[PDB]
Amino acid sequence: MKLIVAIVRPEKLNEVLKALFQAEVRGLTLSRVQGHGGETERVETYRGTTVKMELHEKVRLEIGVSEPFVKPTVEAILKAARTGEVGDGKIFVLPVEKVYRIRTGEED
Amino acid sequence: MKLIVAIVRPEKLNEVLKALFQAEVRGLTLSRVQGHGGTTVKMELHEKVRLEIGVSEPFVKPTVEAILKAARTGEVGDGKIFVLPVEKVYRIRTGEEDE
Amino acid sequence: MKLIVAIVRPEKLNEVLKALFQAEVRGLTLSRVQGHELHEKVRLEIGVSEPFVKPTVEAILKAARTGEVGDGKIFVLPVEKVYRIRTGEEDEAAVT
Repeated sequence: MKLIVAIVRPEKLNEVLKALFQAEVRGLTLSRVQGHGGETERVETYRGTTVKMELHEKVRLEIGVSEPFVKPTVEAILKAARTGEVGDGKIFVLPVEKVYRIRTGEED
Repeated sequence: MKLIVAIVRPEKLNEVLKALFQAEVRGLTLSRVQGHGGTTVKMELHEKVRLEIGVSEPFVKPTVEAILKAARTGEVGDGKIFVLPVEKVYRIRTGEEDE
Repeated sequence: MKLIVAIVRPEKLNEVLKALFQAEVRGLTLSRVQGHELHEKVRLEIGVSEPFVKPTVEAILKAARTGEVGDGKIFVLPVEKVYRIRTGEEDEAAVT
């Protein structure tokens, strides 16, 4: 299956989890990180020009999803997360060799 | 190579760490993430320690087994392990590739 | 499109963010982690397209090496797809 990793605004988090519950995607982890979207060129007297790179509070979700659920998950997220402004986040779909459920001690 | 992402109970982090070392495993990196989705406790998020071992093909099963052994408790919320492909892993200090 | 996950020293964070800025990276996330007896480290995650992978690993290696143990590691992973949330556009359209 696949491992999805999405960076979403913090204020947009519940809107995302609500969307994910509706999509039937129960079971994921999250944590805050710091992300980057845009900059601003700054010219000055001392050492003139300097490029300001801004980092923002963001939430990284890491859902593991079966193939039939990649499109639903991504869609649910793009929609639940979109704002239209700079810094809305990003989604990555990654290859997952195996996924063991520590409990049972098996896969699935 | 492979990158093993282990999501375990903070309570079992120590055993998993002991099991992974008696199994010759370093380079490991970890952090805190939270799970979602006579008395009772109940929260929306559950504390988990997220391990992250980059490993060689030989020790992929040793790592995964050491972890599955040190983390299983039979209770829901035990966590999971993702074995993920890795195309090329470099060591910043010396600049290597298969280690 | 690849996913580059790099673990670097706190003290060498800015030097890399600088090097990545020059590598033409325009999107990346970072968080604090502990390497391993635990040590303080910064975990960076940049999604980059093929043309820039080789160049980005180099910019990091140069920028994060001090010689001592614990400089960190750089992993390169396969990415199925990348979506810029703001626009919904895939991969390259979701980079730079």
